Amino acid sequence: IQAKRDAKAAGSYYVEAQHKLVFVVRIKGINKIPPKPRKVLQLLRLTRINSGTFVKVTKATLELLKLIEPYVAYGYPSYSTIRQLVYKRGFGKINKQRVPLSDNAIIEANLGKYGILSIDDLIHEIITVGPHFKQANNFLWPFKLSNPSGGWGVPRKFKHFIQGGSFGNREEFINKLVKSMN
Amino acid sequence: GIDHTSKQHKRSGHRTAPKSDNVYLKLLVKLYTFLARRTDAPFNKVVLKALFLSKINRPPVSVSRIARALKQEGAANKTVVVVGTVTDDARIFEFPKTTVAALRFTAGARAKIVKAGGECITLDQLAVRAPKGQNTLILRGPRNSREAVRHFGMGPHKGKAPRILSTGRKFERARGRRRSKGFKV
Amino acid sequence: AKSKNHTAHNQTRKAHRNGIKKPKTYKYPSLKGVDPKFRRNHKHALHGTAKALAAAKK
Amino acid sequence: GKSHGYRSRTRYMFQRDFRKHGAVHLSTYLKVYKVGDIVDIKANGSIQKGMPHKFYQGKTGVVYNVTKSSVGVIINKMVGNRYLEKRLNLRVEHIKHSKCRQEFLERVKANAAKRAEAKAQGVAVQLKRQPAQPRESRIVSTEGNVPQTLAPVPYETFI
Amino acid sequence: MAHFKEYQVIGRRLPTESVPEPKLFRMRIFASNEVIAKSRYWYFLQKLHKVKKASGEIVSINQINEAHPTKVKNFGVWVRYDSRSGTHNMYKEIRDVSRVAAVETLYQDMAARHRARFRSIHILKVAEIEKTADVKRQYVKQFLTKDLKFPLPHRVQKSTKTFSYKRPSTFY
RNA sequence: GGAAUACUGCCAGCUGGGACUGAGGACUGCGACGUAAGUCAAGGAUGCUGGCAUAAUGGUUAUAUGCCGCCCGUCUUGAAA
RNA sequence: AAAUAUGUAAGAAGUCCUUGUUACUUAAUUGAACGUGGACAUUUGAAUGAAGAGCUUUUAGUGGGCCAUUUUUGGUAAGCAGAACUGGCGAUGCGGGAUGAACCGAACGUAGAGUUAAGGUGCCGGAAUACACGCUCAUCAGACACCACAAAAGGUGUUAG
RNA sequence: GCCCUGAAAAUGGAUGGCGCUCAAGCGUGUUACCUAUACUCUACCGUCAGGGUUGAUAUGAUGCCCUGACGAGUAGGCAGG
RNA sequence: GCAGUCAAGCGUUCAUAGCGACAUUGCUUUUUGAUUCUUCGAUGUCGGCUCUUCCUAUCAUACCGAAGCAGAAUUCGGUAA
RNA sequence: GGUUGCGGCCAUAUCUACCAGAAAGCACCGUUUCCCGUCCGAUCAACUGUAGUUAAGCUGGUAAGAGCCUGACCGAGUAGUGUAGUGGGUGACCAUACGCGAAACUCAGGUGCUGCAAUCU
Ligand SMILES: [Mg+2]
Ligand SMILES: [Mg+2]
Ligand SMILES: [Mg+2]
Ligand SMILES: [Mg+2]
Ligand SMILES: [Mg+2]
Ligand SMILES: [Mg+2]
Ligand SMILES: [Mg+2]
Ligand SMILES: [Mg+2]
Ligand SMILES: [Mg+2]
Ligand SMILES: [Mg+2]
Ligand SMILES: [Mg+2]
Ligand SMILES: [Mg+2]
Ligand SMILES: [Mg+2]
Ligand SMILES: [Mg+2]
Ligand SMILES: [Mg+2]
Ligand SMILES: [Mg+2]
Ligand SMILES: [Mg+2]
Ligand SMILES: [Mg+2]
Ligand SMILES: [Mg+2]
Ligand SMILES: [Mg+2]
Ligand SMILES: [Mg+2]
Ligand SMILES: [Mg+2]
Ligand SMILES: [Mg+2]
Ligand SMILES: [Mg+2]
Ligand SMILES: [Mg+2]
Ligand SMILES: [Mg+2]
Ligand SMILES: [Mg+2]
Ligand SMILES: [Mg+2]
Ligand SMILES: [Mg+2]
Ligand SMILES: [Mg+2]
Ligand SMILES: [Mg+2]
Ligand SMILES: [Mg+2]
Ligand SMILES: [Mg+2]
Ligand SMILES: [Mg+2]
Ligand SMILES: [Mg+2]
Ligand SMILES: [Mg+2]
Ligand SMILES: [Mg+2]
Ligand SMILES: [Mg+2]
Ligand SMILES: [Mg+2]
Ligand SMILES: [Mg+2]
Ligand SMILES: [Mg+2]
Ligand SMILES: [Mg+2]
Ligand SMILES: [Mg+2]
Ligand SMILES: [Mg+2]
Ligand SMILES: [Mg+2]
Ligand SMILES: [Mg+2]
Ligand SMILES: [Mg+2]
Ligand SMILES: [Mg+2]
Ligand SMILES: [Mg+2]
Ligand SMILES: [Mg+2]
Ligand SMILES: [Mg+2]
Ligand SMILES: [Mg+2]
Ligand SMILES: [Mg+2]
Ligand SMILES: [Mg+2]
Ligand SMILES: [Mg+2]
Ligand SMILES: [Mg+2]
Ligand SMILES: [Mg+2]
Ligand SMILES: [Mg+2]
Ligand SMILES: [Mg+2]
Ligand SMILES: [Mg+2]
Ligand SMILES: [Mg+2]
Ligand SMILES: [Mg+2]
Ligand SMILES: [Mg+2]
Ligand SMILES: [Mg+2]
Ligand SMILES: [Mg+2]
Ligand SMILES: [Mg+2]
Ligand SMILES: [Mg+2]
Ligand SMILES: [Mg+2]
Ligand SMILES: [Mg+2]
Ligand SMILES: [Mg+2]
Ligand SMILES: [Mg+2]
Repeated sequence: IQAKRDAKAAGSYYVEAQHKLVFVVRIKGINKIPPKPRKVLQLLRLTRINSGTFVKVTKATLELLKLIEPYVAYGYPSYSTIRQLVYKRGFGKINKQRVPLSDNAIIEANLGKYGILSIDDLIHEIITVGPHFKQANNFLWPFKLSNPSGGWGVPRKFKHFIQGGSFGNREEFINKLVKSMN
Repeated sequence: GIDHTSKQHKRSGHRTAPKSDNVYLKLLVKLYTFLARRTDAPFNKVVLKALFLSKINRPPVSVSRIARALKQEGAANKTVVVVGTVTDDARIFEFPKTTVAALRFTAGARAKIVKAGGECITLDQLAVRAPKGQNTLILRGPRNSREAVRHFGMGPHKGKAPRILSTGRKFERARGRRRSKGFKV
Repeated sequence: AKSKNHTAHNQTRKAHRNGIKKPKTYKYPSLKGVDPKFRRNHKHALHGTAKALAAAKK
Repeated sequence: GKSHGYRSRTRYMFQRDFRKHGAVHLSTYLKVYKVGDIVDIKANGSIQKGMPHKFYQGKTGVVYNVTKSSVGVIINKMVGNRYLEKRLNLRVEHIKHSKCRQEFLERVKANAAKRAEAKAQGVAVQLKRQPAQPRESRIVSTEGNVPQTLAPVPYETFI
Repeated sequence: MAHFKEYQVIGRRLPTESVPEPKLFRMRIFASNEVIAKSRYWYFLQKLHKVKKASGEIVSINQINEAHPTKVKNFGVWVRYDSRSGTHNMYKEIRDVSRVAAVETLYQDMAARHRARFRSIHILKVAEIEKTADVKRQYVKQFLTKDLKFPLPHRVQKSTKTFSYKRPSTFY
């Protein structure tokens, strides 16, 4: 906040660091999808409509999001959203099984080797990204969101968010969506 | 709906009990499903599986295959296990002492093994002596020895063996077997 | 009675049902087609190195 | 009738480069090829002997043999639903060491060394490649740089 | 495309070897949110300079609020727009209380009269007309007379209930 | 010049109305409130009260009413044809 | 000379040090193959995923296909003939397009509560005869993708330019 | 731009119908609302997977038990009845 | 088969009263073809006779507009089946 | 730095015209007994390094030179193209969204670099 105020004061422009994290929601059904984006949709663990996952933004994931774009709607999650998403809908993957994160014991049992021995340890490793994001985030089952309570705000979903809504990078706006899907 | 990546409701390709109805066999099986469940000891978990196998997957361990396996260094005092039956081999003369746990022994096999001053015990007899497989030396027979597998992979240039009911010259020996009759395989 | 002549329609789908993989690599692979006289002499370097390493067992 | 001869369809593939015809220079004969070497294939149409078939044009494989005037390359060819393994006998004029393979080895050496210097201080390394990260914050200054502000341009024909 | 907003969008080519600190460019953009604003920056910046956003960055986004939002004024609007058969330049006047208002009705108008959707319209320049009677188009000029007043004949009151027990009057 | 307010976002802020569900069946887990005894909304509903007896309730059947439903079998790219 | 497609590589079957074998090879204890002994196991050498990997045997049905976007050959053309990649129909109901193989949405165990999609909300018909700025009057108006057609040409209608 | 002319076919008929003219038409924007066998939570059936459990302890060890996921189907294969 | 746009020409003179070349936009499905979707366990295959009804691109009849309409005769066009 | 022998890459090295080049080298050049080849000692072969000369080869310099090479917000984000929509249009076709992106043009710079060995005012 104050970095921006100071650069302004000095007649410059503070420019933020590009976002290290995105959350992704598949908003397309499963049939009539072309092989390539279809494949990508799976490797991002997004194989049913309205499921979601977090992605670390680097060049090599950035081009996945490109390839997959008219099927998903994504952006940058707030702490608030990441917190409610894991609390309400966070399940862990253990011996192939999908287990709810009812107690902190469950996470430590599995992520303890990496640090991470509470749910907010998990959240932290997600929003800050870094060290064991791979593992912590993979530990999280894809989130099974509902349809948005209050609608999609748009006449038709399968245009770009810029074109008249849904699909593509809606940036910050992702949060309002996911909050009605959560 | 779910874009499946995997066949749903697929069962493991693995036997889970023996196919047999042999009362006694289901008891051995009942033994080691306990031993393998309630111990670690890799050995039990193996025999428990080996019990489910079919007669092809349990080819005979020979008496000489045992005699040789004992020539291994630090072997001679181990007790060789054969979850299957042990046959006799006329071709070794010197046959050592040692105690052999199997499922079945042919007449001549426990003959050899005993007369050499050695023992022939059933598996559950083994189970009590060695609940954790102590000094056991598991042995498996030559699977790929069957007459059946000679024909597997039969094809041009595959070098395999035709399914020919009655052999000789005049029996699939001409065109396609020699450069002089059409060509060669 | 003319009938359809050709296509590769579906043939990809078919190939990818249980297909592609690659084709199985092996340290110590098939000396099929490798230069005979190189091989011949290689048989003898091999006999030697082994025979030589017998000079440590006795 | 249809025609499917051995060099069919290769009017431009086996063509010489523009103003690069005639004599193949002597660098091509001085290069040395070992087994396990990784080579690109690219036929020289003036060297009609030991050409690759047109399929293998642009494919890259491993040397399994070094004969007098040729190498044997192993190519994995897709046929049906499985990869099949192919033995090729190419004269040296149709072969080329792979650059990306030579860069790999350089990075192996580079990796050994970085590892030396690091361990010769017991310190950590990170020897493996990370992909292009986001971007940290910046502060652009406005001195000498008061934003020229642009706008869209009207339509205008000119024929 | 909704409730419009005006944005100062500022960006520059990414820094390099030879040009540490390149030149900043600014646009004013009527879009309905930031994500569109920044995208419409890069749209034009491709067409004017030859930057692609892959090789550039967005230094600042600022919302330009209207100075005197409760002062009625006369805006002149310059427009480039695409038709079913050609692409043309326009000038029109819009009387309103804010820049953002002016644009909304511009965009509506282009759409009613010439069937021009948002995509087929570049906004060239929008500028308050300081000196009255620089006002060029009549449909505005007729509101600029001294002591302007008009009636609003035939007034149709919307009914709540479906039956009414009196024959209505249109009598404003 | 000093304020408000809109817009946007956050609260592990408080709170009213309506709806569907109540799987499980000794204990065991993680907790919370307590100075403690002890209490609790903490690994799935209990309490209080009323109604029904030639009846409440339910199954079946007939009919009516709202919406929906072409003839099976076959060959076929395609059948109510 | 693009775009899109397309080969290979990103290490333990690896790296370095010492020096052993041979009949091959070198002017040559030179090489080339293959090894002994020693050293390096934190990121062992990009990302993401892995619902487990590998593998063997045997056998059914099929071997008339058709459709859509795009590429595209023949033809004046065709609901015509013929190829290309993918997705469909065929084998598949369900919600939408009144109607309908193939479009849009979405794929199906028996159910409850919620939210939606594509598509709709005057009445038939569940759902604003909602809000807002314009445009249009047709003695042949018009009314929504696929789709159930319209052209050269023209108007002192009217609107904006 | 919209409208008018250019604009001719055979039973009587089709923006789906009625009907609609500051629309119930055309272009655009903003909200709310209706609705799938899809999405979210829950029960139950089955299938598959992973575990636990006869140490002596009334009547099912191919059984009991805990947990997770999944369910379209012609020709056709197999299994259980 | 039928109808347009252009206007070089024809028409004593005069493009368009009536025509209209070189080109070019269309419409029609009583021509002929192209295709092979429907019917090969069967839709009786030309002409005429008889009778009804429909289309209009109107031959006559009604009322008009036009002319290279003096009159008579005619020709072009409209509303008209 | 010059030069020569053997080269690498193979025009920034080629082409046209005109100047210049010390020293060494290279060359042209002298000769026909011998080996050797020609219609022809021209080429090829041998002999001398002796009679001669930088005239040419060669080497550099010159040129709003031809070609070639490099670059550029020069054209141009043009043409073309991957993906998206129940986008526009009667249609040919077009625009928008996430991306890639030329050629012709214009202008600016350049005109061999380099390895082994011998040698030189
Ligand atoms: Mg609400
Ligand atoms: Mg609601
Ligand atoms: Mg909106
Ligand atoms: Mg919700
Ligand atoms: Mg035999
Ligand atoms: Mg053989
Ligand atoms: Mg035929
Ligand atoms: Mg056909
Ligand atoms: Mg066929
Ligand atoms: Mg041909
Ligand atoms: Mg060719
Ligand atoms: Mg090339
Ligand atoms: Mg030859
Ligand atoms: Mg245009
Ligand atoms: Mg435009
Ligand atoms: Mg709150
Ligand atoms: Mg209960
Ligand atoms: Mg009753
Ligand atoms: Mg019905
Ligand atoms: Mg029937
Ligand atoms: Mg048929
Ligand atoms: Mg039928
Ligand atoms: Mg590939
Ligand atoms: Mg088969
Ligand atoms: Mg078969
Ligand atoms: Mg067959
Ligand atoms: Mg395609
Ligand atoms: Mg399709
Ligand atoms: Mg069929
Ligand atoms: Mg379907
Ligand atoms: Mg329709
Ligand atoms: Mg689509
Ligand atoms: Mg809609
Ligand atoms: Mg009705
Ligand atoms: Mg209603
Ligand atoms: Mg009128
Ligand atoms: Mg359209
Ligand atoms: Mg007009
Ligand atoms: Mg007519
Ligand atoms: Mg109509
Ligand atoms: Mg229209
Ligand atoms: Mg409207
Ligand atoms: Mg719209
Ligand atoms: Mg609207
Ligand atoms: Mg259901
Ligand atoms: Mg089923
Ligand atoms: Mg005249
Ligand atoms: Mg004339
Ligand atoms: Mg005439
Ligand atoms: Mg026919
Ligand atoms: Mg019939
Ligand atoms: Mg009949
Ligand atoms: Mg008859
Ligand atoms: Mg008429
Ligand atoms: Mg008239
Ligand atoms: Mg006259
Ligand atoms: Mg007369
Ligand atoms: Mg007369
Ligand atoms: Mg007359
Ligand atoms: Mg006429
Ligand atoms: Mg009549
Ligand atoms: Mg002579
Ligand atoms: Mg001479
Ligand atoms: Mg000579
Ligand atoms: Mg020279
Ligand atoms: Mg020049
Ligand atoms: Mg264009
Ligand atoms: Mg394109
Ligand atoms: Mg759609
Ligand atoms: Mg249309
Ligand atoms: Mg285009």
